[PDB]
Amino acid sequence: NTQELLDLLVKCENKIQTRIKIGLNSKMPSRFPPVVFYTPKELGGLGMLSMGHVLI
Amino acid sequence: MIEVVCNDRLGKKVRVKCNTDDTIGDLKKLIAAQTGTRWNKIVLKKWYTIFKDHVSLGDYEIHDGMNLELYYQ
Amino acid sequence: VLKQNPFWWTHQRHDGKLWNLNNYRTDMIQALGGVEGILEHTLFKGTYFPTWEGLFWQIPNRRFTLWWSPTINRANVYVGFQVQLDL
Amino acid sequence: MANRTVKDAHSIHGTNPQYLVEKIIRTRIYESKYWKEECFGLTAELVVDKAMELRFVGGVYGGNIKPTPFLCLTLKMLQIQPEKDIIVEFIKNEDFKYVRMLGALYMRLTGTAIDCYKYLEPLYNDYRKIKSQNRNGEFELMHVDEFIDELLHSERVCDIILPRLQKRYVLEEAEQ
Amino acid sequence: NDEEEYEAWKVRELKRIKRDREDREALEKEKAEIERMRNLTEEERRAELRANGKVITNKAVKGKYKFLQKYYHRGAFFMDEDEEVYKRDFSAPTLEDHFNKTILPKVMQVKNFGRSGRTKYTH
Amino acid sequence: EARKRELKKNKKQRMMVRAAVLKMKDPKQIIRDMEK
RNA sequence: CUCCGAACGGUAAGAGCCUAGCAUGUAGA
Repeated sequence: NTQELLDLLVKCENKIQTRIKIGLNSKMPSRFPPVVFYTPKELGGLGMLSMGHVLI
Repeated sequence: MIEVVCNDRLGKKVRVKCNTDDTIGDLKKLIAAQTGTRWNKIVLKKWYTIFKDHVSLGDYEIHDGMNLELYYQ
Repeated sequence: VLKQNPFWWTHQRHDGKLWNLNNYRTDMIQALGGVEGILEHTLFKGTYFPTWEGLFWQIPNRRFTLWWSPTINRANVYVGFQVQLDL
Repeated sequence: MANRTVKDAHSIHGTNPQYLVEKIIRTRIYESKYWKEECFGLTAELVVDKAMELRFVGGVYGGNIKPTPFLCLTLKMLQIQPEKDIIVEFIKNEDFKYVRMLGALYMRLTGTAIDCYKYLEPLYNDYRKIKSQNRNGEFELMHVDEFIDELLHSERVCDIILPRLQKRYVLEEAEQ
Repeated sequence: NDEEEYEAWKVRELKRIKRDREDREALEKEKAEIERMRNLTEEERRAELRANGKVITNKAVKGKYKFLQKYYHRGAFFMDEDEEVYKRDFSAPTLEDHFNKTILPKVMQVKNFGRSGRTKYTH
Repeated sequence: EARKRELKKNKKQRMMVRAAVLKMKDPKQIIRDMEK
């Protein structure tokens, strides 16, 4: 129900995207495919359970 | 339809929108029409991997966003 | 305690588990392209392994930047300043 | 050493003595197989020997810019900077073909437009065949008229860029 | 084939000689065509005569950018050639315009930590 | 952030140490003297 | 509904051999 809450969740996800894509290389590339994140640790990813719309 | 980036570290960062099953000749034609140059002088490398003007674009496996080092002949 | 524990929602013993998440992973693996698709970026295409079997052993940092090294060290992500190694 | 001509050269007014060709193309001309031989020195006479033994008329071939011996020999004579009498001697030779071709090409690159028409015009009569190397490596046999026509009317008939000869109408209105 | 060579040497000499005179008269023909168009514009017909084609070298057959598809510039450096590589209707999604960009929460111009610009043509 | 700079400094120190080790026992310094 | 961006954060460091476009214009006997 809180639009500001959802917008800030998206902003926080896009911020933590930084240094999870920027920690590898200091470039902040264009795409950096999202699947590197949302694979669980059972397969060997992160387990980044996301709430914001991260379109693949 | 693919967007390629004919780039260089010398003040020439061009973005050409070219076809999927197109050749490299027409891609050079676009890159020359866009930036400043004629068609027969341009050379698109990627670390000494000289792209020739008879193989196709999708055949060399280029896709949306691939940046290519421009060099004049 | 000197650590803010998000336990105000409920108690894991008396109140039990507040949430349920396995159905999220079950949908995520499907949306990422199934097992073979969501995996197919990794270097197991090789590795003397024909199928998916349990083999789970700067350890995790290297393991992660290697296991996704082709899904990360591609040309369509970074700029096209391709760089060759010594060998 | 391929810096100066010998010790002093009358600089063509266009760009420079050696720089009538593009910097990239000349820089490619130097590092080459055909340059490695015959770069020991070629002032007036051995140039004639190296010219009559190369039956190609072309510029660059291959993806990597590869200069033909025609083009490299044009550049070598350009660095040598021969006198006008020797060039008229090469332009007057009817037995050896590609020698006359090189003489015409050099007189075009370095020479007065009046002199260009005066010495290249009577080369517009020979109806003989001339071999040339295309950019893809494949050769083609063309007419000498095609060459001198692209040379006098068209721009960059070869890899070299031409130094902007006037339209003939202005000279016909002002001179011969 | 000497008999054929001298026959074609005139075939080329005629065309090359024809290009010279055709170039001289073109300056008068261009001025004369303006004079013909002058009287044509003067007293030919009040909206009753065209004698034209509206010819353009390269027709830019554009489309409709979806919602925020980038303004791609063809580059105006070589258009007299009328090369067929230009006629391709650059109105397509290049890299990220494949999405709808309407189901998104509020808006997403560029998530690259550089959004200096602020505009969408709403007004 | 700063960890990258720290690792770069450590790698530069290691490269300098390796260069000094290869130069001290160099063919032009050590083996050249060993042949003299 | 047409607003389109570029550089740095980037290419390990290495011992043996080799080639070169550039620069002074003088004091004094």
